[PDB]
Amino acid sequence: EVQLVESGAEVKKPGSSVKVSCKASGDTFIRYSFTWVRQAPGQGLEWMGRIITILDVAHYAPHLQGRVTITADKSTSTVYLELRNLRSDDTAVYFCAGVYEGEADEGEYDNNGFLKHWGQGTLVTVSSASTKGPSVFPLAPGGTAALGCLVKDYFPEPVTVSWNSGALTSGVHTFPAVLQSSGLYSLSSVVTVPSSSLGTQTYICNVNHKPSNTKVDKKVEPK
Amino acid sequence: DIVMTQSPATLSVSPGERATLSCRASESVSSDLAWYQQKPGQAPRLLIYGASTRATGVPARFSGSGSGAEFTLTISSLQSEDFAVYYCQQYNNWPPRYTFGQGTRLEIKRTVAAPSVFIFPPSDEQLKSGTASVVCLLNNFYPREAKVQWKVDNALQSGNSQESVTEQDSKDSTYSLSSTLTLSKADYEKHKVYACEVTHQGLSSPVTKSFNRG
Amino acid sequence: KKVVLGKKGDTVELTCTASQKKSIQFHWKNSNQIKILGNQGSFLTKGPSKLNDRADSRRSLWDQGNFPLIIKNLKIEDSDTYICEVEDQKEEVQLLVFGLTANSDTHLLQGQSLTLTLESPPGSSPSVQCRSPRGKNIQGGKTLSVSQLELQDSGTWTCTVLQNQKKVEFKIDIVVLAFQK
Amino acid sequence: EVVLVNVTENFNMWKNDMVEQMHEDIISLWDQSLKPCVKLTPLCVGAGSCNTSVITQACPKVSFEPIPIHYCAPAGFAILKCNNCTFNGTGPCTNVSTVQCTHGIRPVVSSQLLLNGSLACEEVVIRSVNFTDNAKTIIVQLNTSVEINCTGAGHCNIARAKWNNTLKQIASKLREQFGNNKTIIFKQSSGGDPEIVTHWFNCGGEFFYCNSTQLFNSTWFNSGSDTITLPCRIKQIINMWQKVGKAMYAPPISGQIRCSSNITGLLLTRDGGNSNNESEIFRPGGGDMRDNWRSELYKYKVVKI
Ligand SMILES: OC[C@H]1O[C@@](CO)(O[C@H]2O[C@H](CO)[C@@H](O)[C@H](O)[C@H]2O)[C@@H](O)[C@@H]1O
Ligand SMILES: *[C@@H]1O[C@H](CO)[C@@H](O)[C@H](O)[C@H]1NC(C)=O
Ligand SMILES: *[C@@H]1O[C@H](CO)[C@@H](O)[C@H](O)[C@H]1NC(C)=O
Ligand SMILES: *[C@@H]1O[C@H](CO)[C@@H](O)[C@H](O)[C@H]1NC(C)=O
Ligand SMILES: *[C@@H]1O[C@H](CO)[C@@H](O)[C@H](O)[C@H]1NC(C)=O
Ligand SMILES: *[C@@H]1O[C@H](CO)[C@@H](O)[C@H](O)[C@H]1NC(C)=O
Ligand SMILES: *[C@@H]1O[C@H](CO)[C@@H](O)[C@H](O)[C@H]1NC(C)=O
Ligand SMILES: *[C@@H]1O[C@H](CO)[C@@H](O)[C@H](O)[C@H]1NC(C)=O
Ligand SMILES: *[C@@H]1O[C@H](CO)[C@@H](O)[C@H](O)[C@H]1NC(C)=O
Ligand SMILES: *[C@@H]1O[C@H](CO)[C@@H](O)[C@H](O)[C@H]1NC(C)=O
Ligand SMILES: *[C@@H]1O[C@H](CO)[C@@H](O)[C@H](O)[C@H]1NC(C)=O
Ligand SMILES: *[C@@H]1O[C@H](CO)[C@@H](O)[C@H](O)[C@H]1NC(C)=O
Ligand SMILES: *[C@@H]1O[C@H](CO)[C@@H](O)[C@H](O)[C@H]1NC(C)=O
Ligand SMILES: *[C@@H]1O[C@H](CO)[C@@H](O)[C@H](O)[C@H]1NC(C)=O
Repeated sequence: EVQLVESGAEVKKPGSSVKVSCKASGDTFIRYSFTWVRQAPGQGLEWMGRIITILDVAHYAPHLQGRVTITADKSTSTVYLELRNLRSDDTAVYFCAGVYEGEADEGEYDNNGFLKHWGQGTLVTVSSASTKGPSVFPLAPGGTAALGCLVKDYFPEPVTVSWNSGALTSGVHTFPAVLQSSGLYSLSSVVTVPSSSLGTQTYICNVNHKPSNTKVDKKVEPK
Repeated sequence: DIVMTQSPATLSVSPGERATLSCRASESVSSDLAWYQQKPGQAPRLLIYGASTRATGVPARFSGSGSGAEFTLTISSLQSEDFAVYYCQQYNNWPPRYTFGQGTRLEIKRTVAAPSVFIFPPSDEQLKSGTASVVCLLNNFYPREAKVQWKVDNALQSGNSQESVTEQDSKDSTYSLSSTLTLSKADYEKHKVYACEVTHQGLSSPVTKSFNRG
Repeated sequence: KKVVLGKKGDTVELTCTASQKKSIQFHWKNSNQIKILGNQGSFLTKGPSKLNDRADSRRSLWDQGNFPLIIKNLKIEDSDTYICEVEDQKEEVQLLVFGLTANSDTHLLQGQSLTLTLESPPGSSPSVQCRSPRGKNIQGGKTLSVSQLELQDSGTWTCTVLQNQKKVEFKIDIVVLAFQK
Repeated sequence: EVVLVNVTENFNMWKNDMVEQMHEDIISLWDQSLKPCVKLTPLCVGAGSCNTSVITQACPKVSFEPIPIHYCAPAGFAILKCNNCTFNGTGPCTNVSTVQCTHGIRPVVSSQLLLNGSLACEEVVIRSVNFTDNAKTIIVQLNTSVEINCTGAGHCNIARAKWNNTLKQIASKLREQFGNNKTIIFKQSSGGDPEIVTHWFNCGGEFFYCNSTQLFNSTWFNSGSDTITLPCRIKQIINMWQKVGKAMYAPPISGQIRCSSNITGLLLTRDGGNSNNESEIFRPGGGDMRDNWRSELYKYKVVKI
């Protein structure tokens, strides 16, 4: 069995190139073939290509031919994917995956096209937008009340949200972000709480945006 | 190129009952067909390869069938952890041009639950910045299908709102939804009443939440 | 008469070139006619020599009329005369492998001695010259010794071995400890 | 066809353009017939950067069964045939005739053992371009065939008594050549490519690699038996015989791969080397398929008419 650990998230302007990597540990590298599969936000899986590691030979999806290269470095047990001339529609999570092919070093090769082992994925965001932390606005507060924070105008994904520094989790809903026409993301986080609890219990949303090294705390009060 | 089609797009199944998923190919792929399971935020997981062979660590309630151009995944008794998106993958051709189906979402079937609707006017701090976001919350409802319409002074709005929906709740199997209406401060001040109108199977008649600006 | 010097543990490549850029039959032997390696059509063969598990060629050069003998992890006893027979002709090369080690791989004190020993094959007459980071020079044949190390001798020493007009370079890392008076 | 009375003709089986012609023909046959999914060939001419040529193509699983080829005279030429059964293949032949075509030759591609070929009509015959040169291949022609039965289940069978009888005859011919006082030793291949080190052949369109150690592990004129079972491996990644390169094929589709061939000859090399020892060591060899063609074409030559 191999474990696949991928490189960190990337943010690129359209027209740029990117090179993502995937370190395979735990088994004999050349007995595996490796495949890259992408998934655009809200969409399905898209096969990109596969490298026959022992032969150093890679094959690619037709819609990608020309601008994608898959390589493998046997000395470091690392697989690479390069994508050139990036477009906004190349925005996706990129997965490295692999499968055992038999005793390839002894000439045995089943040429399996299925995928048993998967990396954790790498987000690649391709956009004209520049990195920026969110503005955080209150959604101010019947036996149960609703309150929250609007987390607006940040780039890129992701942002994380907690309430009362992680002390509050029950009844919390943090929505998936939407991409606004400005090219910046926006999301809301809400929580339902007893209405009698307003004015006695304080509610703070903690917002973390690692890409911009930004951290915001917003007290959300009755009025 | 070989096109893989899965049906249905969404499958709603009551806990502990059987689920049957379909995958069709645009031409024969023999037995070179794999099934994958994917949960939100995670990598896909291989369940079946060679149309009917169970991958290591996959329990026996998962079974794959078919050959040629028609395939089935059957889960004999759905457990909590089996609710996810399922993908089929064709790998028959050479040179390789492998393809995926567009997925079937398997979700938990429960009884109808009408949403609790809440409306939020824009904050003074945001108004200070020259923009106005009005938020409509639909909380804890089932099924996922809901219609939200914005009316500003009785005028039906279009093209100025965006929606987002949660994953199905792991505890009560409900969904929640937000609709956010966005307008400039200037456009916001040119009107009085802001209303969110919600239609859902669980509501006998459309529910309207509103506020008057200022 | 062609002489090639190698270093113990390193890899060496002995060259053999035919008249034209085309893969033909070749074979490498040692001076006792023991078969080392050759081809049979487009396949590699290896003979019953002591080099077997460590000998290889570069088949990607065969079509170019180059048929090298590559020997990895060199041993002192690999020293011999090697013959490549190609197109009825015989190209000869003498391989001489040397090794150079310090008396201790552990750290030394200021004022302590350093002794370097040259391991060499039967029948070689090599001269050796070593130089420390400070410029301390020592010369010898088989054994070279410095009676008292300076602190300034700590670091990489460079040793040149001369044999048959040719020379080969060894770099040895030596540690000499500092201390507070 | 017609014998030439009182005519002496020189033959040289080691320099025979019929061998070269057949070789190019079999290479072409394999191009159209046994196509790999991927083939790789090196290209290093720039002397500063290599560019491996990679071809990917449709890869149909096909049966592969060699059928006899007859070579008739090429335009402007004639085929002469030496009739002496025991002809070494190099030197004057006194019993020569002209023929329209060669006998039917099956172009079996194999290493170590020569299969489905012609048998010597009298005693076992051995041939080399230079027996004193340890690097030159020895072609052995048996006078009695030995069956080898192989299965895709992973083994080949050979009758042990027949094989022993065969080895005895070969060793007796080898000592006749290298010295009557010599001990004759057969040992396993000393190493090299998998296709060289094992007995390598194709059956049912699959490439078999069988361990031949048990066939070459005996000592002659020194002082589970009934069947020898060789373990085999079917492989998908193959070193090319036609030229330097590698080819990859798809896995087998048949669960019943069965072949039975007749061993009609072998390819051996002698160890040699400086030694006052009174013994000679012989190992299975092959790899150059021209030696396979030679084993059948040695008795023919083409001459300008
Ligand atoms: O790249 C197109 C190719 O991939 C498929 C799946 O095999 O579609 C994938 O890529 C699309 C474009 O990114 C996505 O919209 C889709 O969700 C994803 O499955 C095939 O449609 C097509 O042959
Ligand atoms: C052939 O040889 C025989 C016997 O040696 C002899 O009588 C004759 O003259 C020779 N010539 C021919 C063509 O018969
Ligand atoms: C050789 O092939 C490589 C592909 O790896 C390519 O990058 C290079 O440009 C090619 N060179 C030639 C001879 O065109
Ligand atoms: C065959 O072999 C011998 C030596 O082995 C050689 O002298 C002779 O001329 C060759 N030709 C014949 C007659 O077979
Ligand atoms: C083989 O040929 C030689 C001369 O070429 C001849 O003397 C001899 O009769 C032949 N041997 C046989 C018939 O086996
Ligand atoms: C030539 O050989 C053939 C077949 O081996 C034989 O019939 C014939 O006797 C030989 N020729 C003569 C007359 O020596
Ligand atoms: C085969 O040749 C050997 C000697 O090489 C001989 O003893 C034996 O009789 C021959 N067998 C046949 C069937 O002629
Ligand atoms: C035959 O082989 C020996 C041994 O290598 C060699 O010395 C001799 O030159 C060779 N003879 C010919 C004619 O090539
Ligand atoms: C090989 O098969 C044949 C029949 O096809 C049989 O007569 C012979 O004994 C077999 N040889 C073996 C298994 O050694
Ligand atoms: C071959 O091996 C057999 C046993 O299978 C043994 O009797 C004999 O020593 C060998 N051949 C002969 C008859 O010398
Ligand atoms: C063949 O089998 C023998 C006996 O087990 C073994 O020593 C040898 O290494 C094997 N050869 C190959 C090519 O694997
Ligand atoms: C070779 O044969 C001997 C006895 O004849 C046997 O002991 C040994 O196992 C065999 N060698 C190999 C490597 O299989
Ligand atoms: C030898 O001929 C037999 C019978 O026709 C055939 O089945 C077998 O495949 C042949 N052997 C090879 C290696 O071609
Ligand atoms: C091998 O030869 C024997 C005897 O000539 C024959 O009976 C058998 O059918 C042959 N086998 C093949 C595969 O040609």
